[PDB]
This record gives sequence, structure tokens and C-alpha cells, in this order.
Amino acid sequence: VYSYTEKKRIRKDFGKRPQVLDVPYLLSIQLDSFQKFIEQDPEGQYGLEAAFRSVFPIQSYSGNSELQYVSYRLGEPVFDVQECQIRGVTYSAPLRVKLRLVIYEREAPEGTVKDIKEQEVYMGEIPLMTDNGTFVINGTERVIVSQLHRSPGVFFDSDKGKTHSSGKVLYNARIIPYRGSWLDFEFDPKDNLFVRIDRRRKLPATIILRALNYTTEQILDLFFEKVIFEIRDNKLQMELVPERLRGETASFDIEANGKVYVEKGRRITARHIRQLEKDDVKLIEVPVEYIAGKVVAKDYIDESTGELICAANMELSLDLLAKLSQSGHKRIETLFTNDLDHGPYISETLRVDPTNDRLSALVEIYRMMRPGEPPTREAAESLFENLFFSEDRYDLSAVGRMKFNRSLLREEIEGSGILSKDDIIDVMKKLIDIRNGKGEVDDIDHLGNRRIRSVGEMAENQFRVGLVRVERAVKERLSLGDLDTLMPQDMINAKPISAAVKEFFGSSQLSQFMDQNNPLSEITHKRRISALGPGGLTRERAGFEVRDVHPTHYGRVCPIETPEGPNIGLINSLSVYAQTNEYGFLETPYRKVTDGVVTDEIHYLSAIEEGNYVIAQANSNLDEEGHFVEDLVTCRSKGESSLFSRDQVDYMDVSTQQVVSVGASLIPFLEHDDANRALMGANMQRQAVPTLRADKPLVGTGMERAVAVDSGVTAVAKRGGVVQYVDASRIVIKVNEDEMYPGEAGIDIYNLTKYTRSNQNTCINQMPCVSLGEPVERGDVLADGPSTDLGELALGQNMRVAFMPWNGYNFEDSILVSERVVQEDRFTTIHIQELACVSRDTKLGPEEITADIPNVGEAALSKLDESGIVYIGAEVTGGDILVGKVTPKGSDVKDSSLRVPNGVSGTVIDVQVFTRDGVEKDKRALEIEEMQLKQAKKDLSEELQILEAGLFSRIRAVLVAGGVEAEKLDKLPRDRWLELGLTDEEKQNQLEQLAEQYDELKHEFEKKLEAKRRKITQGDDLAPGVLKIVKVYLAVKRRIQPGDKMAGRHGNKGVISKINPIEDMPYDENGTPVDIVLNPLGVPSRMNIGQILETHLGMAAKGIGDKINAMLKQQQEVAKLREFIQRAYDLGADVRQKVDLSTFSDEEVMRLAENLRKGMPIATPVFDGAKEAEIKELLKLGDLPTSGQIRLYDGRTGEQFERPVTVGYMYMLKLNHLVDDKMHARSTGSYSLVTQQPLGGKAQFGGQRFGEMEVWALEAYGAAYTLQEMLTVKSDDVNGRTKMYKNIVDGNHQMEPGMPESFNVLLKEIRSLGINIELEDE
Amino acid sequence: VPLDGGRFATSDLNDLYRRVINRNNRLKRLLDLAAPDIIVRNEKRMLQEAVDALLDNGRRGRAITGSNKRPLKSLADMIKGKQGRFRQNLLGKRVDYSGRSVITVGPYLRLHQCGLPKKMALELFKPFIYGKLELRGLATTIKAAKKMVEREEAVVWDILDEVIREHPVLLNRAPTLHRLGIQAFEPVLIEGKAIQLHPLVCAAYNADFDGDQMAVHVPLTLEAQLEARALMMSTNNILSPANGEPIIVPSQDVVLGLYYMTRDCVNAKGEGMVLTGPKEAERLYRSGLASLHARVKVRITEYEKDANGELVAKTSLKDTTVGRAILWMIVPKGLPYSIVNQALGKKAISKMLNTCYRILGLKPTVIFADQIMYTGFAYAARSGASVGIDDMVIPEKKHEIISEAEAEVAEIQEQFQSGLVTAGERYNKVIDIWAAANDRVSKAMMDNLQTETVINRDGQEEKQVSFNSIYMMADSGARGSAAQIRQLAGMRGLMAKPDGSIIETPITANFREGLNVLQYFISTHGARKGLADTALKTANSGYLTRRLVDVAQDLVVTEDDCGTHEGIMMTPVIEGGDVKEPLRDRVLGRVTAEDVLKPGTADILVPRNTLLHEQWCDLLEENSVDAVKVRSVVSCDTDFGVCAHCYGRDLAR
DNA sequence: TCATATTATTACGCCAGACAGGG
DNA sequence: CCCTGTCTGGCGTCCTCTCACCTATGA
RNA sequence: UUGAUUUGGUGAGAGG
Ligand SMILES: [Mg+2]
Ligand SMILES: [Zn+2]
Repeated sequence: VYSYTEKKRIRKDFGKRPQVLDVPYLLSIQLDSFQKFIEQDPEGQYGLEAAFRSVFPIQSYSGNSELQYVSYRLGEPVFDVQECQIRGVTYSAPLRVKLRLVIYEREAPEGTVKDIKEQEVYMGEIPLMTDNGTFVINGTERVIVSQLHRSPGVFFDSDKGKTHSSGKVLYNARIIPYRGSWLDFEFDPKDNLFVRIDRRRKLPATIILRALNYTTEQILDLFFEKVIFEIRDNKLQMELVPERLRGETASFDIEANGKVYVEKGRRITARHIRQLEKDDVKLIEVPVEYIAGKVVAKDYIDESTGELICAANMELSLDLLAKLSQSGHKRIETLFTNDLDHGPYISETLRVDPTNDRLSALVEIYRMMRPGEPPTREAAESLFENLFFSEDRYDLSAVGRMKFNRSLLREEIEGSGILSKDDIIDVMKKLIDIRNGKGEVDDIDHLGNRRIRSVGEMAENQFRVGLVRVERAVKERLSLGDLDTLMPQDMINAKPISAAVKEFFGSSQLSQFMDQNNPLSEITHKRRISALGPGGLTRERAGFEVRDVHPTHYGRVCPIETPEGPNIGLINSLSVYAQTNEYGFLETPYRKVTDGVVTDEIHYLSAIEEGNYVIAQANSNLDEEGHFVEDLVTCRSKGESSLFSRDQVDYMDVSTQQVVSVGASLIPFLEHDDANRALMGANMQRQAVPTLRADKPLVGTGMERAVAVDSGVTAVAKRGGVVQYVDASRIVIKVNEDEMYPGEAGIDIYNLTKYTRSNQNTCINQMPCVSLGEPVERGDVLADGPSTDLGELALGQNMRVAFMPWNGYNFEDSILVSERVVQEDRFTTIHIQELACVSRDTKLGPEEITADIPNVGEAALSKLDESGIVYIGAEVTGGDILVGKVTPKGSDVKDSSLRVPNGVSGTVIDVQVFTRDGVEKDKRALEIEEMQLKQAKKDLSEELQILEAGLFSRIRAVLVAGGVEAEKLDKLPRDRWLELGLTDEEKQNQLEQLAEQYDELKHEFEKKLEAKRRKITQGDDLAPGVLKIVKVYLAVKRRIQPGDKMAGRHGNKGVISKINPIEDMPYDENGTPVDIVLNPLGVPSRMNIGQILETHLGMAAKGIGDKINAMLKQQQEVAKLREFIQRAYDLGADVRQKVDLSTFSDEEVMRLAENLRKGMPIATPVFDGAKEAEIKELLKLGDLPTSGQIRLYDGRTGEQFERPVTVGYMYMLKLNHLVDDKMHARSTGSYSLVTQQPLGGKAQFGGQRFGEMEVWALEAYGAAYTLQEMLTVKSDDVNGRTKMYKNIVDGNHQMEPGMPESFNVLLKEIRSLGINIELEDE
Repeated sequence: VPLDGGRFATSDLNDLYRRVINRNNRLKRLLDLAAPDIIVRNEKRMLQEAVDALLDNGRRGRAITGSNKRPLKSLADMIKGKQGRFRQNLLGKRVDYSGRSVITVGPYLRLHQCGLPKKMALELFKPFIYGKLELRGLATTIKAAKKMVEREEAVVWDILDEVIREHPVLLNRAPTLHRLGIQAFEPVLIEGKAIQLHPLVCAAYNADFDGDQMAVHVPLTLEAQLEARALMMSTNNILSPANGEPIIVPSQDVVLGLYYMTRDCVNAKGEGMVLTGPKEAERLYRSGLASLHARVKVRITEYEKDANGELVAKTSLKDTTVGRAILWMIVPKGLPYSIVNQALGKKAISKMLNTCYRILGLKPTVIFADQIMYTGFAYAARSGASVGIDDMVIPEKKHEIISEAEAEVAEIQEQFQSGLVTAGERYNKVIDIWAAANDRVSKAMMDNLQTETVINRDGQEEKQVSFNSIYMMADSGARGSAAQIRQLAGMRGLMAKPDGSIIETPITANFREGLNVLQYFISTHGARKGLADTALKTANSGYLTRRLVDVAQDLVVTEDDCGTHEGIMMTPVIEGGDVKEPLRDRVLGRVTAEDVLKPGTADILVPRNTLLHEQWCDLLEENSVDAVKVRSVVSCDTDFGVCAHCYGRDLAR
């Protein structure tokens, strides 16, 4: 079964693997994020409720008043989106917050407040999101791009080689909070442990332990295990668990139980450890040279004399043993400092530490953090207890606590946001374990260690900044609060929240201007994952590995769609199937594989879960049950693509598109292209201009439908049904009854956006693709947008291309084009330019909008009214006048009248004017007022009458259970209708019910039309300051010409060189010329062989189209057409499509065959595409030669090209790098102010920067005079250039050079220091 | 200056000076009022920091800022940096009489001229047109002429063709790296908006036609027109200054047209017929009686100039093809016939132009470079040399090679389950057998492409080199190598992960067969690393050129002989393999220090101050001379410069 | 409108060049 | 006193094109 | 004597 615009032109779909999961809604990142931001979500997470439950209730410092929260709301926007783009306002909503002030008496923590007050106060306006994922910030339509940043939680990084210049590795460990202070631990090459906070000075790390109220003995209890020396019969024996001897040299005689176990000299092996454990060896008598290097663990004091023997962490000598042995401390605890495993890093750090107690530790930390200003007990304790341990200024989020517990192998995943003692101690223990050998480092490119911020998270963080500023303001006003004479807007202020949130949505590194020239380009700028932005890395610094593709990108980030240039691999684009995790990570779908049978259930994984499992490949042959048909299958285990068994796998890839994105999965035959040319192909495919006549890629991938629907450029039907099709203004859809609400009778009226300006000066235009009285279903398309054709996606157009050298005109990458391409207007794109004119009151009175243009004669008053401003629509070019806008006292009058820029033509399509309340010239301002005034009422009544007509009929329709008397129901016409009483019978309240409808309709229409006139009757609506605001919309129509840039989908760039006549083209023996000749020499080097298979398969597609065009032109009854269409849709191997063609009612075969006579469209999916034998077999169904190559004659000489050439249909696109936006020349005009050199650019009429390497190139020749005029006369020296212009126009090519002006600018800037630079003797 | 609006966008120096003056006024008032010590110490300290911030901002602790957090730019920051006065306004300036547009080909050009649009030509040459209009007498005042060219009447285009005619322009591609990136042409006017640029010259500019742009500059004065014609003209730059190699080498279409033209096949139309000249060879090709490659005895008359500047004719019958005679109609007089008798790839056509330049000089080499380009484009058009899907011939032996490699990795992993071998030796054995299988697949496809054609002539079969399209694009050296044609037919090797180590499972599928998902992802590892390397490598390459031209910067050839006898000892370099760079590459065109003894005994073979051009180097190679003591630039005795002998040959002259 | 005058983030990679520390 | 980690400054590609956004205060 | 403001500076994106 198919929908009704699916039976229009059903694309022949190759593809063997049955898809199990359909493509998700391609704009779901932006929409789900911002729907999380604004939503009334009780339990607080996440959203605006999290912000209000963090900041509220505010209580002041015992001020006995506590403003609390109830509920918030967003009212209607005062401007809908279209008039918002027209006017220039933000597309925002007012944020109505209920606030409840309660005020206490004296001594009321528990006492009832003395008075309350509560109001729906107004703070800020937040910009809402349009239904397509965009904002409208100041008239322009912008997009917030999702950031990719390091997750909160600990990271164990190495930096193995570069420091110390000695090959000794370090190991640092960064505890990155979501909000607050950064804490880093790091080794130094003396093997000492150092802490630093916020990249400040370096403190030896155990001082932070001494800041957490840990004595030295507790620290040594933590990071070291005790070795027990017992004072015994002789020589102070040792408890020895045999694990501690692993891998060391036996220094002494190892004997016990009257038996010599291990002698001196040999290293202790694990067999000797087994001997000591089997022989149960713990207590052995040591020599005195064994204890002479060890370190004591805890303190010991001489008991009778009452003083200290040794401090904790003290190495032992023999006389120290003579001190402690004679006192009476029988147990001696020593620190086991294994040189292999258990290193003495904490102990040597304690030897570096200049502190001894907690208080000096806090004083040293306070002298680190805030220097100069003294370190007192209260100040240092408040500093360190609010560094990490308070809920205000340090907060690992839920993501941070999950990563923090996961990297430390904790059991739980939810905990408190602040740190604790045990967390810092665990980070130090894991860092020490990594130094010892056990456990390993983390990498930073691993996408399980890399979170995504999106629109709702970033706007929530900015909103929380605004709320903490307004709570500091509320704490300010409340302690100065006098009661009861204030209500909660003398306390609260709508200014900082609105200021912060407009600061982010206006001027941020991620709220950026939408690339809008293409449905693809909109939908792939919204799905963008940037590494840049605040808190992330920069373009000009880093690096090599963060610009590189890591094995966790499989199915999360597109490997091949990243922009080439200064930021490669920072501006990654998101994959097709990849959602976003609850915590913000990238989870991608996989198919759960319990046993041999691959189950059709899906299950989402992130990269910290994808490593543990074994995940199969998308294309591994499985037949009729899910069993892998091989006994071994390529999978990947832990980022390593390897071959595993038939029955080990736990997951399989869902579909074979899932590695790449929606820009580079529209490229058919992707798997045959090179990676570089697929990158260049996707990046150019974003840049296509919408042509005037949209044309359906013959070789597509089938993802055109999802991109053209999911990007909101087409008018997808909301509720299904039929159609009324007024359409000149709007599509009117009558709704079928099942999808139709009981009240609100209701028919859907779709607004078509006709010719208007895009963000890239292209033309966004919608055209209805459904006729009158034609069924449509829910989700079906109704109006084709820019670059769409019946709901598909038509960026460029499909043309007949020959691969051959043709007389040098396609030399390096150039492209030689027939005249049949430029006669048919099949690339003639439409550009629209907005031009503003304002008459601001700079000085010496205000400027004026009058045709009475001066000095200039009857060459001003022409394309305008009898007395001012461009009329409506003519063929204006360059140097014309659009808006007469000149002042007197500015003879002394002048010409600021905004004219048409140099080189452009066009038609004035629209003139907008919300000017300084007064613009009316003669009486036009109020003349149109009456026109709109009468317009509103007309439609208002019309619509009511339209429904009235439907209701009147409905009244009679229902009039059967309570008066069906046809001859007794046609009484009053426009007066009443029902003069009976149904009462009940079988409930037809229905008459009374419909009576209310009409009664309310007229009653509401009056009020509806009442406000209409009110709105109509007005000067105009805009902001203040600016006075004369005239915007004129030109529309140039640019065709194609030698110098434009065209390109296919594979990376084959080209500058169209010669626009040949039709005759000189290479025609085949049938007679048709070829349209575009490309060059075969690009194909062996640039290894993008997919354009040839697209060429052959498009040739086969148009072969079927020519065959259907013959069978339908030379008209046959529909049996032969349905037989040939059925053969065309069966065609070859096992596919997914076949068709159910004998259910197309003998007319939907014919409408399909009317839409196929330009070529049968073929879906070649991304990595499961059409094989070559099917291309040959399809070329045999059409009557074309199997090789794909036709013999071609030459249009010049009439004689055959030897060795037959390739002709086919490639889908070639016109990129928006047009040659009459690049052509520029300058002889003489205006310059800058500071310098005497020419200005730069094209919009400024400026000259070429003759840069540094060109000066070196002229020095490389003997061009001393060319360089002398190149930097003195042509550029800078003012006397030289005026003398040169007069010398040229006299006929004397001679320069009088002088000295450059910018060098005298250099002399004054150097001399304006204390520097006396001069110019010496003659 | 105010921007568009009603406020003044003020500079940063006005903030700095206004703060110094505010603080200085405060300090004068406090020294009037006799404030105490700590007040005037803070006041003078704030003045000290204000002055120090004005002069060089940010050299003291964190720099001051106005809007918003960005520091404001001081005087020293108007001098230093990439955007100071030296690097931004004094070494490089913006320039009047200049233009810029997208380039395109136009292959009808001669290599001293380029196409230049009419709209750019009327804008760049406004003062010359004004002077011409005022000379004729059509108008009077200057205003009238500016109205005439603002209206663009019917008479200013003849004025424009009379100001263009002998007036060169400097075309310049935007990343100019060496001196061949600024070359002077003569304009030919173009209906259009794109600069038509002669194709051979593109290999000098590194200019393809994928969207490139070039700037045009006009030499205004008369000495600059003469410098553009006599030093910077495109006919004058036919040798690269880095070496002796020609830079007007025919690049890609034209070598395919020649390689298809001068070749042969074992049977064609007109096999083994005899022809009385090259003129009727082209007449037999055009009428349709022979083929472009059909072996044939012709009678050619080659002019060998064996006397002292006299050209002696020798005519003979060469067993050659039809295409070699047609290409002999374009070769100038002095070159022998054996320069076209071979197959003419790209190295052979480069040494054809090089031998033409060494024998017949400059003007026949310019006109012969143009005739090469014209006949290459014309017969490449007549060739119809496409590319198909059938041209990439899969080896029939490829699948059995892959199965033998799969059996070998199966044996190695069965040893790995039983622990007989180590892990590093396993990884080494797997990379070794996949390298061996890769080389065998490449040899299978290379035999299957280089001799696939087997056509009979009058009897049994006989083999020859193939006319496969991708093989001529590879063998001609137009575009393609062994590796790229290997990746389109044989397996595309063992791609490496970004860890730097190789991956033990290769990409056994080429591009004609489909890559599956994992193989394309490993390919994307290997290609993303290359794009990141180029896009970050270019910064270090440019900064290296900057440091080199600023250490050089001064050194000018300023004498004719320093009068020394010292110079470095040029030997051929040998690393331990076969002799890498011969002595004729190192002592070509460098003046000897003392006179080289002939290797027999004590003979004056060459004198002690002779430039060693090609004739001297051939008389050095005949005598097998050991090593030459030659004069080097580092031994030059000239104060402030390098003498003319210790440099050497001009290299492009 | 017309003078008043500066604070609560961190996440480059060498590579010279100068400086306090210690055998 | 001669090595030495450690800290501080100083580099980091040319040319071009499009768009938006610009200090608070205040009797 | 017959006319006028971006360069300034930031941010974002793009081409070769
Ligand atoms: Mg290029
Ligand atoms: Zn010398």
C-alpha cells in the first residue's frame, strides 16, 4: 500500500537488506532540547523549573522575609513569525512568573508570617523556537549549534613523552566540575605528588589532605600498608606476608623453622612465595642492616622521660633503633615502599610539605588562591569549605557524578553534587594505582568521555546566570525593604535576565546565522556538533588528535562530512540514526542479538557501552531467519574490527546508512567514491542554489524524502482529507471525519510563502503540487518548497553528460556546456536583494524623501511616483534611483538617495515602509488604510458565510430526526431556518448545537472584525530612533555564463568554460546532442569512481523513461504500459519494493506513467546500493548498449569519435559561487581615512591587496619600476597619484614617485613613543 | 569617524590618551592640594600604569579593556604583529588599477596573451580611455568623457581596443609562492566575465579551474610596461628558476592526445603502406583511408645542424606510424626525427621541449609549445578517450589470492590458539602476508591492464600494449600512477589507524567492487589524517618561506669576479645503494674553481673559469671525471653581495 | 545631560633565554 | 661554582567573499 | 569652485 503522493512517482528502490528501524525525525536534537528547556515538568528536572528551584525561595540574612516561588508561564507572542521577520523584532515570549512574598515577624523560623502578597510578575522575554528548529533573533533567522565538550568527572591523562626531556612519564588527573573550581593532581619527575587548583601555582598535594583534618598518621594509614617489626628475643623480628617479596633481590638470609628457605643473592621467585605460604612463614629474624633504610609509620614517645622518639614519616638508622628499642615500644610499624609496585610517593610528598597541622595547611592554600590580602582563620576556612563542599559554587552535575563514580569503579551512579573527603582521596588513590601499573589512562577523543551541550542546556546556564544576578538584587532590596509599601517589582528587575539571554542568543560563538540556501543545508546546519565555543578548544591552536576520527565515531558522528580548511574535524556533523543520551552522550541504535537469531528489537548504546559488547556489521548475509549464513562474521570488539564466530555476538548494526550523515548519505554510490571526494561532494552539496524548475534526481538514495519533509520547507498536511483549492492565496483542505474534531468543524488553510528572501539571497518559494479535489493523507506533502519536486529533494538538475576531452575547453576541471542548457532556463536561478534606505537626522535638520532630486536632471524622477520613491516593478539596473532621500543644507544640497548598486539589475518585487509616523507623500498612507480596512471585514464575513453555507447544509442534513419536511424547511432564506422542536427522539440536540455555532460565529466575527479595524487603523508598527525606513526588494534573475561553478554529488568541481551552440555538441547516432561534457582525466587521479556508476545508471533510468515516453506518446492502451512498468519494477535480484501494480485502478498506472516519462527514478542506497550486474541488466531492459558507452559523432566535423565514449545522466548542481558576484575592477575611487591606500572589498569599491609574497615575486624578477609604481603611485602617495592621473590623461606615462604616506604614518607612530626617528642628509 | 548611525566609533588610542590626561589632571590637582603621601603614591602609580598601558599595552599585568572584555590596542600594537604597519601597510599595500575574477580556460590563446573581460577592461583602463578620447577631439572636458564611458557608447570600444593592443597586464594567483605566480600577458578582450588563461601557464600558477580566482594589475608607467614585456612576459618564463626544468610542460589533456596519437597497433587501416611525406600522412588520416596509429614507411626530411650554424637536410624513409608523421609536421627544423619516434608520454614530451630549447633557442620553443598544445587538444578531441565501468579490469586471479591469504591467516591464528608463536611475531607475519598478497594482486591487475589487448594481424594472434582508457591515462602520465590505478582495480592495501600502527585486516575490496561499512571507515581514518596534515602543513610552509626571504633580503649579484681559487668539491652523492644523484646534476652550470685535470694524467681538460653547460658536461661524462672542484656561493669573497662567477648559471636563462 | 574612571577563568607546542638551587 | 629544572616570552599561511554587533551611569 | 563614509574592531561561516 502507498499514500497518494507516493503513488505519483514511486522510485525504483534497489537495496537487499530489509530496514528494521525507520529514520528518526532529523531535527530532534534542537526540538527535544528546547522542549526540555520550556516545559512545565514537575519533579524539577530538567528545565526552567530547575533554575527556579535552585534560586528560590530567597531569604535574606535574617531579614525576616522570604520570597518564594509558585509557578511560571509563557504568554502568547505578540508577533507571529512572519511579521516578526518582516518587522525586525525578536521572536520571543513573555515569561510570567508567579512570586509569593511572605514577610516574617521577629523570631519566626517556625512562626506564621505577618503578611503575604503575590503577583504574576514579568521577567525578561525568552526567544521561542520556530517549529523548524530556528530562532528569529533580530529579524534574521539564526541557529544554535550543539557543542561537544569534555564531560564533568575525573580524567586520568598521561602526557607521556614531551616533558622532562628524559622519557619519564607523568600522570595527571583532572576533576572537571560542571560549574566551579578545577582540581588537578599531577606527578613531577622527582616522583612527588602535586595539587593545583584552577591552573594556579603548584602545591605539594598532601597539603589538601592536611586541609581535610587528616594528621600524618591517618594519611600514612591510607596510602601505605604496615610491616610489623616485633621486639623479640634478638634482632627485632619481622612479620612477613610473602606477597611483599615479589620481584626483589634477597639481601639477607631467609630462614625460619630451623630451615634455610632462600639464601642471599638470588631474587625471590613466586615458587619461593609458594614455599613460604606452604611452609606458613610469617615471623623471621632480620639483620640490623634491613631496618636501616625503612620509614616509620606512626609516632612513638619515650614513656618515662615523656618526650618524642621519632615523628611519623622518618627514616630509621641504627642509633634511632637504639633510641626506640630501650624505651619500650615493642611494635614498630614501617611503610612498605616497593620499588616495583607500591611506590613511596605520598611519603616523599610529605617530606616536601612545609606544613605540619591543619591551620597552616589552610593558610598556605589561602595564600595560593588569593595572594596579597592576609590569611586569617575565618577567611581561609570559609574559602576552603566553599571551594568544593558547598552547593553554591561547586557542582558536579548528574553527568559528573556518573562519570566520577564510573571512573573509580563505584557501584552507584547517583549521588550528591559536591565532592567530599573520600572522593579526593579516591582520585589520589587511582592516580597512584595508575603510576604503579594497575589501571590505565583515559583518552579524550573517546566519545563516551565527551558530552553534548544543546540549546536547552546552554540557554538554561545563561538563564541561571541571570537568576543569580537577580537574587543578589533581591537580597539587596530586601534588607533595605520597608513593609508594607513595596510589591514584588521594586525588588525584582526584568533587566538582567533579558540582558543575559539576549547576550547569548545574539552574540555567542554558537548562536550563528543559518546557512539557508537549500533544504539540505538548513537540515544539516541544525544537526551540527561543534567542538568550538565557550569552554572548548579553538581553531588556531589544537591540534592533531582532536581533528582526527576515533573508532567511537561509528554511528554517532559522520566520518566524512567535516569542512575542509582551518577547522576540519571540529565542526563534525551528526549521524543519521544517532540520538542523544539522557546524560547528553551520543547513543546509536543496535539490534539486540540473543542467540543465532538476530532479533528485530533495537537497543541504544553509547561508546562506554559499545566497547564491552561485540557488535556486528550492517551487511552480513542472513537469510529468512536472522541466522548469520556464515559461521564467522566481521564485528568489532573494543574499537578493533576483527573476525569473530557465528555465535558470540550481542548486537548488530541497525541499517547500513548509519555511519554517515544526512549530507553525505544523499550521495549515491558513496561506497565507490574515495573518502576525500565524498567529503568535497557533501560540502559542496550544502552549497547549491535552488533552480527555477526543480528536477528529481534520477539516481538518488531514497533519503531525499525524509530530508525534504523533515526540513520544514514543504507544507506537509496536518490532517488528511480532500481539498477545496482556492490556492491563489492558500491551499484549503477539507478534513475527513475520523481525523476531525467534534466541535470546531474545521478545514485546514495552508499559507504558501511566495517569493521572498532567504538568508543567502536565494529565493524560497512554495508551489502547490496537488490539484483540486484530490485526496491527501496525514503526513503527506502539499506544497513543494525550494529545491523539492513532489516531496523529494531536487538540489540540482539531471543532464546528459559525455566523458571525453573536447578541444581543450574542459582542461583541468572545467566543464563544457551546450546551449540547450541555457536556452531552457534549466539553471536560471532567482536571487533577491533587500536594500534599505533611511533618512536619519544626522545634523543640520532631518533628511527628505522627495523626487525633487537636485543638480541631476530628468534622470532622477523616473522609476518613481509623481513626487517620490521607486514605483513598484520595472527592469531597474545599475545607477538607477529607488528612494529619493536627500536634505537641503547638508548648491549645498546633495544626493544620498539610495540607488541601485553597480552591476545589478532586477525587478522591484516588494516595498516595505513602517517609516517615521508621517510618510504619506500626497495622501497614499491613509489611501491604502481604507483598502485594508474594507479587506478585513470582507474575508471576515466571507469565512463566516463559507462556514454558514456548510452549517446551513449541515442543519438540513441533520434536519431529519426533528423535521425532514423538505417543503416545510425552506421558509426564511437569510433570516431563520429551524421553526420546529426536536426535543429528544434520539438526542438531535445538533440543531440547537449548530444554532449556537452560527450565533457565536456572527457574534465573534463582529469582535474579530472589531479588532481588525483597530489593528488596521494605525500609523505603522516598528521601534523608535530610526525615522525613514524604506526597504526595497530587488530580484535579479541570473542565468548561467562562462565562469560560474557547477558540480556533481561526488566532488567533481568545475568552472563552466564554454557555452557552446547546439550544433557543435557531440551527438550520438540517434541525433540528440549531449548536454554537458566533463573530462575523464579527473577520474583516475581523484578516485571518485561513483560518478561513472551514477552516469551509467542514470543513462539506464532515462532509457526506461524514453521507452515509457515512446509507449505513452505513440499511445498504447494501458495493458502494455502496466506490463512494462511491472517489468521495470521487478528487475533483478532480491529487493524490497517489488510493487503491487495491479491495484492501481487503471488510472494510477497512467498518472504514474505521466510522471515517469522524463525518466524512471532509481534509489541506490548508501552502502547497500545497486550492484554492477543490475546496472547492466537495467541497461538491457532499456534498449541501450550494455557497456554504458555509445559511439558519438562530432558536431564540427560530422565524423565519428574513435573508441566509444561514455554518455549518461549525471545530477549536476549549480553552486552559489556565481561569477558576477566575483568580478571586480578598480581604476580610482575612494580610500580609507587613517591610511592613504585604497579600501578593500567589492561592496566597497576597492582594489586588490598586493600582498607580501607578490612583492617578493617582483623582487625576484628585476621589476624595480613595476614595484615602485605598485607601492607608491598606484597605492599610497597622494601627490604621486594625482600627478600620475593627470600625466596619464595628458598622454605621458611617467611617474613622479615621492614618499608613501603610510611610511610617514609609521614615523609618527614610532615618534609618538619616546623614539626620535629621522631622515638624514640630502 | 562615526559609523552608519548617530554615534562615534572611537579608537582605542583615544581611550588611552584620555585616561593619561584624566590621571595627570588629577595628579596636578592633588599636588596643588597637598594630599598625604599614600594618596599621591597611588596617584603617581596609576599614572605610571596608565602611561605604560598607553605605550605597550599588556606588557604589564592584565591588559586594560573597554568593550567588552577584549583589550584595547595601543601604539606598540599599531607597530608590531601581523597587522601592524610593516606587514600590513608598508610591505603589502592595497592597489588601484587592479581587478579580480574567476578564471577559465580559453585554449585558443597563444601563450603570451590572456583573455580579459570587456567590463574589467573598461574599468581598469579608464584614464587611458580618457586620454584617448581627449586626443581625438570627440569631447572637451573630462566630465564629458566620464559620462561617455558611464553610458558606454558605440565609440569607446574602438578606443579600448586601441589602448589594449601592446599593453601587458600582470596576472597573479592569490597564493603566490614563487616568481612564476606573477606573469605578464597581453589582453584579448572577452565577451564574458571570466579571465581566460592559457592552459600551459596553469602548471606554473598551480591553477586548476575548480573555482580559482586571479587578480589583474596594470603597469601604468612606461618603464613598467617595458618590465612586463621584457622580464615578466609569459614567453620569458619557460624554465623554472629552482632548476633547469621547463615549467611550460604540457600538463594533462595534451599528453593524452599525443600518447594516443604517436602510438601503434599491430593491425589498422593502411598497415605497411608507403607514403611520400607527412603531408599525405595527414591527408590519409583525414580522408578516411588509414588510421592514426598504423605502422608505415614514410619519407621524412630531418634537418640536422651538424655544421657551425648551418642546417643540413637529410631525407630518409623511417619505419614509423601515421601519427608520428603528423606530429613531425609541427616539430621545428633542427630536432631529429627520433624525438617523435617513440610513444611520447609526459617525460618524453618534457625532454622534447627541453631539447628544443637547448638547440633552437627561445622563439621556436615558444611557437612549438603552442603547436604542441593545439595538436594535443585536437587529437585528444578526435580520440574520444572516455572512462567506463568496464575499463577497470578486475583480475581473475584476485579471489584465489585473497583465499590463499585467508588460509595463511587461518594457519597463523590456529598457531595462536595453541600458543606456539608470540603476539608481535603474529602481527608481523600477518602484515607480511598481506603485503605479499597486495603485491601479487597489483601484479595480476597490472599484467591484465598493460597487455590485455591481443589482436591478430593476418594470421595467429600477437600481443601488444593495451588501448584501455585508464591504462593510457596511467601510462601517459597525464593523471594517475601505479597506486591509484591499483586502488581502482586491485585491493587498496592495508590502511592505518591514527595510532600510527597499521591494521592487520586490510581493505580487500577496491572501488569497482563496493566497499562495505567498516572498510570505508578505516579509509576515512587514512584520509582525514591527510586532510588535517595539508591544512596544518601549509602554515609552516608559508612561515618557512617568510623566514627564508627575510634572511636573504639583501644579497644581490654585485660583481663579475671575486678573484679567488676556493670552492666546494662537488662529488656525486652515494648513500650505500646505487649512485643516487650523478655529477652532471650537481655540476651543471656552475663555474669551476681550479681547472679540472682529465682523469688520465695532468691534462688541461677544461680551463679554470669555464661555465659547465651541457656540452662541457657531456665531455665530462665521456672522460668519467671523478669530482669537480667548483665555485660555491659560500666561498665568495665579495663584500656585500655575491660575484657573478661564484653563483653560477642563471637557471631560466 | 555631562563628567566618573575599571572587576567575578582554566583545555597549545615548541623553543630559546634568563634565574635560583645544589654537589 | 658548573649543570639544572623551572618559568617567562615569543613565534605559529597567504589572497578573497557573505552576514551580524557594538559602555553604564542619572540627580 | 560641481558630491560623500566603510575601513577601525570582534564573532561566526565559506572559497582556492
Ligand atoms: Mg583548485
Ligand atoms: Zn666570489
